[PDB]
Amino acid sequence: VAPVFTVTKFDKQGNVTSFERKKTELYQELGLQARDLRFQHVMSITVRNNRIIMRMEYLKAVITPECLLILDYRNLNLEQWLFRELPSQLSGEGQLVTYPLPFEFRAIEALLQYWINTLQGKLSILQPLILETLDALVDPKHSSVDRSKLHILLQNGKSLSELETDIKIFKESILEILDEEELLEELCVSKWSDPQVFEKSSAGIDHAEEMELLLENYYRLADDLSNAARELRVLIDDSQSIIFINLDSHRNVMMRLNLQLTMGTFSLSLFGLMGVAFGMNLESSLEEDHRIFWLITGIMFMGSGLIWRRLLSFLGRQLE
Amino acid sequence: VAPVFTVTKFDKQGNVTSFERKKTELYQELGLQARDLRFQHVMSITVRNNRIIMRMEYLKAVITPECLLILDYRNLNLEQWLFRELPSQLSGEGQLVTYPLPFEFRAIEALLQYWINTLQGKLSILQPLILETLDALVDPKHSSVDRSKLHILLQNGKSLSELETDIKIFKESILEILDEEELLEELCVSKWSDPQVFEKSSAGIDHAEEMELLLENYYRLADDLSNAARELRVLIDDSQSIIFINLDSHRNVMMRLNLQLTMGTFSLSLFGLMGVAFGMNLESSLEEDHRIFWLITGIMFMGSGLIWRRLLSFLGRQLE
Amino acid sequence: VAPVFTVTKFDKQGNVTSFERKKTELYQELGLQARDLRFQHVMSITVRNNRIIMRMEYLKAVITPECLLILDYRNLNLEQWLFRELPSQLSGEGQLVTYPLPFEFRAIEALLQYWINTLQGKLSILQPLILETLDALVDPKHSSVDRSKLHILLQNGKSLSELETDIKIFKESILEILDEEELLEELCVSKWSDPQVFEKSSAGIDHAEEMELLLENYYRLADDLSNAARELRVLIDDSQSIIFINLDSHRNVMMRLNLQLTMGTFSLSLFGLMGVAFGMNLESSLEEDHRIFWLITGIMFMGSGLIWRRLLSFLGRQLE
Amino acid sequence: VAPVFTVTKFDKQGNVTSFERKKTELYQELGLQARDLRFQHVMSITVRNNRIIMRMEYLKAVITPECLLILDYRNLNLEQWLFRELPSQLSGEGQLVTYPLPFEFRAIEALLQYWINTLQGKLSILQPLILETLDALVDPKHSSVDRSKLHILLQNGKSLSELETDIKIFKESILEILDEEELLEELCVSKWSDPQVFEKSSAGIDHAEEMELLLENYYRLADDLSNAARELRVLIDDSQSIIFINLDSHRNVMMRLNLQLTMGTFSLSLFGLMGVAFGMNLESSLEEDHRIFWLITGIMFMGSGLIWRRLLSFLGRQLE
Amino acid sequence: VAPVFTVTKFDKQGNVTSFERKKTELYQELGLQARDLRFQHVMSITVRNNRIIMRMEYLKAVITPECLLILDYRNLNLEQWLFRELPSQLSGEGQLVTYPLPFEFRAIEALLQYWINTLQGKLSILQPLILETLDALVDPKHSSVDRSKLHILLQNGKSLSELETDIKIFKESILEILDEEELLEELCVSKWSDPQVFEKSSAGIDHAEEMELLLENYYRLADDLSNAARELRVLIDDSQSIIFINLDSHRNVMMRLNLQLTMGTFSLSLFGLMGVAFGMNLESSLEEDHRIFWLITGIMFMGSGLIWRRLLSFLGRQLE
Ligand SMILES: [Cl-]
Ligand SMILES: [Mg+2]
Ligand SMILES: [Mg+2]
Repeated sequence: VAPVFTVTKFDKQGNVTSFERKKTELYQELGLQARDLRFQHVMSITVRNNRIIMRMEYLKAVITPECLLILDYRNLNLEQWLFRELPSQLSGEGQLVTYPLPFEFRAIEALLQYWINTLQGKLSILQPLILETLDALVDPKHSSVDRSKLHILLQNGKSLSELETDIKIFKESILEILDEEELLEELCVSKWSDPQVFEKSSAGIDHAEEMELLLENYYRLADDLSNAARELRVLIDDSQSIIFINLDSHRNVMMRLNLQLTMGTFSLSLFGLMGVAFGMNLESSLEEDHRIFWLITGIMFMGSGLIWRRLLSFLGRQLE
Repeated sequence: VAPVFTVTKFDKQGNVTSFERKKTELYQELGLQARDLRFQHVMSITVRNNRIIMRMEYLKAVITPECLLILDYRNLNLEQWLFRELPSQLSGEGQLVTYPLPFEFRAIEALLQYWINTLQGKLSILQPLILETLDALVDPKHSSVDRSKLHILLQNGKSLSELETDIKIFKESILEILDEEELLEELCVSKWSDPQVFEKSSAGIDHAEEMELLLENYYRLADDLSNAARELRVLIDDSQSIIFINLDSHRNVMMRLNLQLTMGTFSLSLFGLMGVAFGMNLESSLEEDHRIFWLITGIMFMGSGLIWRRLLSFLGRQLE
Repeated sequence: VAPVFTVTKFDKQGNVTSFERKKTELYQELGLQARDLRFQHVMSITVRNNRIIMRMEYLKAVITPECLLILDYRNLNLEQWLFRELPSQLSGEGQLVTYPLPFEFRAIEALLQYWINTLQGKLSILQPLILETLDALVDPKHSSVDRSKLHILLQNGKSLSELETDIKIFKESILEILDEEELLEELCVSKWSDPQVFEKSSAGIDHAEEMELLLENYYRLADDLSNAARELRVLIDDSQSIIFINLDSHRNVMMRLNLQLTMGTFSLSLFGLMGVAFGMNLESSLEEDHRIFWLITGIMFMGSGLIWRRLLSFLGRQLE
Repeated sequence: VAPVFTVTKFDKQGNVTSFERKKTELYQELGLQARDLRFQHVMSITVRNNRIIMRMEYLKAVITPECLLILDYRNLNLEQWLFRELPSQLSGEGQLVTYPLPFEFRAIEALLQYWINTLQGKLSILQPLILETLDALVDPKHSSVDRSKLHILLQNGKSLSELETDIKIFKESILEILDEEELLEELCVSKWSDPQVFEKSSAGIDHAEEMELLLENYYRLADDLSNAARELRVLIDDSQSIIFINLDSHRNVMMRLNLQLTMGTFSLSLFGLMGVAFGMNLESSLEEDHRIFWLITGIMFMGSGLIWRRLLSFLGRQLE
Repeated sequence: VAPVFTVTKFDKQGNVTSFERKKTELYQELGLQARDLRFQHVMSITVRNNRIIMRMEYLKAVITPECLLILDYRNLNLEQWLFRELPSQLSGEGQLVTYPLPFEFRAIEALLQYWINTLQGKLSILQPLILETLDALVDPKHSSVDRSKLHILLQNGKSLSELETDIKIFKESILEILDEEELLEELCVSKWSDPQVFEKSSAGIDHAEEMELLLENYYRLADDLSNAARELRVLIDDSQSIIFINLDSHRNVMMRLNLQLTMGTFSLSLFGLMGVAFGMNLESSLEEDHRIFWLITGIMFMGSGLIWRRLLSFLGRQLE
């Protein structure tokens, strides 16, 4: 009934072993206290008892000089990534460029590379969708926008905000580690595991410098991702403003047409009032006259036209 | 008539005693001046005369190596929290992970844990309400939004702004304490109470390091809370923009329909003017003709239809 | 004709004396150059020739170990504050908590307390007015807002922006003083007036520490005021957005009702066109028939109703 | 054909001499390289080869212990300022407060004073215009705003943004100089011209301290100007929001009136349909009856009134 | 099949040679590892193994004391710039002002000058287009804006945002290099190539100081560019707000005219209802009277006019 961790252990030779271990047993094996493996923070990287404990959203990892541990890897679609890349990356000719460096360098490089790839994939999924939605929405020949595309844009904007928050947290953690040389020195766990051995093992190679360079590379990649996401958000805001202006302009055009038609209808009704008054079933002295009917019809139509033209001219003067 | 403090004292063994003490008596017992216990700031943490005086909104606490004091705990619903958790947390197997550390560590951990739990509970109450209100409001099939839900959203946004201010103050205080090592050293009140004893009592354990780790943990939790609240505010702003665009699009659609109907009415009235003119009670030469009535009716209807179609085509050309 | 200062001098014993002194005479008495008393900055605090020269908007003060000087105190409603509080605060049992400390501590504490009280009073005047104006404006049952209340809100927002600027300047000055220990040491003017005497006069009491604590207290109070003002501005912006959404929703509802009525009027006019055509004074073959009139009337009314219903259904389909 | 500088030289005694000098000759005389006098930056202050080279927009100056040089002073309306103030300020009883200090102090004080006066004059020109334009625009009794005043406000806002950029650059340059003591020491060009002489010439007076105080004074003045400009921009934004709300409220009121009139017209047309149907030239059985005409007229008018009242009540219910 | 670099090598004497080299061969020749030439960052400047590796968007360069290398220069329109300026700039009398300095100074100066010229050209292309588009759009005499110009403005705003991001990255990289003296010292690659030779070769000239001055110059140029771009964005936002206000004012004016015409039409229809009622084909007692027809017509017209005037007065009262 005790809580357990689903642990995937990658050895220094790339061998992978998956099992389940009691939390107390894991603490005893790793020489860590219970508070060290709480993983309470959304993303964090810490060095406790010469062990690199890190969490990035759903990825919880513990790096020791002997091996790497992935915790709570189930129901996250991580099996493909783990069993297809990590044996190759840690113990092969993969994209990792820190192979001659100790195991922790390869481990942290692989973890940061996977996380940066996940963020870049999220951005590369979001960008075309947002771009095409904005292009459809800011189309100047549409009187009104599509509301389903508006909802899609809202969902994509929420996803982009979440991605920006994730990238900002990544950058903040990496920069906080890079700022202090003490954290960089602590990150070299293999160096501090046997300081006497590494006093002569390091033949002029600085582990702290290599860690600083790797973290700087990943921080620069995260900064590029953040810049791209910020540009996307700015473009979204500009497109929203353009949509507002387009809708207002269409409303103004429709209102102008409606006002002109209202002027025409008002003139027609104004002279139809005279027509109806002459059409009442009341006795008058103009029934005997013959040209009176045609004269009234002609003056009604001509006056309606003239009043409509005068009202249009007045509208043009008012709108300058 | 002198002002008094309602003091709840938790001993190192977890015993709880509630009473009322004169302010001067409290100053004499704690070895503190009057200005130290003013609690004038909304949130503050200070170390005065080897005592940790802190306030977080309605929670005022004084931590000494011997015991903990809660001041002005009445009419705040704090009795349940106090008498149900603190005896267990300070002197039991609770969630506190600093039990082997001196009493002040457990005290500050419990206080910070309670405050972070209160903030997290406020956020977890606000988030579903705001989410459901926005989902109802940004529904694309609604011609107009619900104004009662708008008022609810406004109240929830005010509450969220207050929560963000509280989280920001928490983060600022914790970060200000963490920045200077002097404050961290001062926080270890038991260490400085008897420096001669603790010169040998601390068998290789660094109290300052433990305090730094605890404060870093709580600062990271507060940072996560602040990130979540900022994401909620950004989502609120995006939903407001989407609501604006939806309302404008609905207005444009309704205006287009009204303009088309106005065109139809204008054409109908234009030919009804001819109908009325022919319907006047004035003598003419066309009463004798038989087909004239049907011809006039037919040309009126056909011309009304043709003018309506031409006006619709003109509107389509104007709106592109 | 030479410029003069209206000087109110408060002695160390609380005695108050008001007079007018030539600027050159004041410079000679205070041992300060002309540039020191320019008071060109809206708010500043400086230590020149062992004298604390400060200005906060309309309050210009010079603090020396012997006494305090208030300059240009006329036509500012400051007489009540001066002659009712300062004799009591500097030489009595007032709210000042630095009485055993040298005179400059009491002086600067009284000045900062008065300024923070003025800012807090401005905020406590602005807050209820803004709150009630927003509550009236964001009322969901109002079709349109009250424009006089809008102007009142604009004036209150301008006042709140000015208050925020004042609080920000206060915080910036206090934080700039607190950042450098040299400024804090300079602030202890009585300590540096006779360093030989104060080498033994200070029996274990640190004047710099007391000054730092006092400035920290006032900075925290100013930070609380700034947080409250920022919350007020954020609430104002949110209320403005809610007002915009409410007005747009009311416009949409009115437009929908107008469109439905336009559909009804259009159908009525469409069948009134047939009515008028049958009502023309032209010969036809349907006058002999008896049921034709009732048939035409019935079909006109029924078709008007049916076309209105069909148009309403079309509008419902269009608006989804 | 070689490029030349129009140089105005002010001697230590205030004598002014205007001439034109070849760029190479100026470099040889001042002991400076070509890159030093490029003046490529909008505003900069630098110390090269014991010479203070500064540019502030159109004002290019080179300060040496012997004299001051103004370059490219033509076609800028600077002749009045130069020949009316600088001889008086550098060698008289002007507003300069650094007369006993070496010549470079007076020179830099005069230059910074002129630039701060120019910025303050720009702000004092912009502020009344913007204030009166906003007051005219936010008038609650105007149905629509004046568009010419809108264009004036746009131009003034662009000018205010340019002024804010200039003030920000001024503040940034002054603060960057003040941050590093090395730059402040370099600014004392007369001190470093003959260090052996000034080792004993400076009888207890610190040139670096005086330079720091002068730069702090001008930085505080620039900060006050920036605060005023930021307040003006915030007021402009608030006035724009108030204008938006006023226009929306006026639109809503007009729409409500139009909707009520549309209800009235719809009821009138609904009963005029019955009137027209009874007015058709078709045989019926109601011509014989005498009271039928008055009954129809009365029911038409009464029903029109009742339907209008019912529609108004329905609108009131809908708008709550 | 191995990846290759298209390398353009500029010798210290200005000779240019273009070829293609295997990546491994380039690493061997430059003494650099594979990770050094990844060019994964949008812009970066680094010093690896005494070589300055930099990338600025599409421009990838490697600076060694012997020569300069441009990588991946094809299909970028860079041939003109390379073969027309760089031989002249590096080995001639060009705009470079660091000719007596070692080769790396000239190389980095030329690269930074080209990049700053590219950014300035982009800004100088964007600014007139944006200015003219805004001037056309904010024209107060236009009832509605041009939507094609709106799309052009949106595209130009996206381009301006990209330019701002590029300038910000440039400034960040230059400032990060300038902040640390270690990076500035590393940048002097020729100095560290043969430290023994340059211990006496540098006859009182500080390479680090020259590098700092050059980087400061380019940072100031980039800051000016960023200020101009920010001013352009602020002007764009202000113009958008002015366009919104203009469209709202035009809508309000059109709505007022439509409401007045609706009042007129409503009065005309109200009295036409009486006209139609009197015009019904129903028997009455007023056919015998002679003046009744003219009386009805006169009262209808007069009442229509009076009701229209009263409605206009009511509208004026409502709108204040
Ligand atoms: Cl509208
Ligand atoms: Mg609108
Ligand atoms: Mg008739």
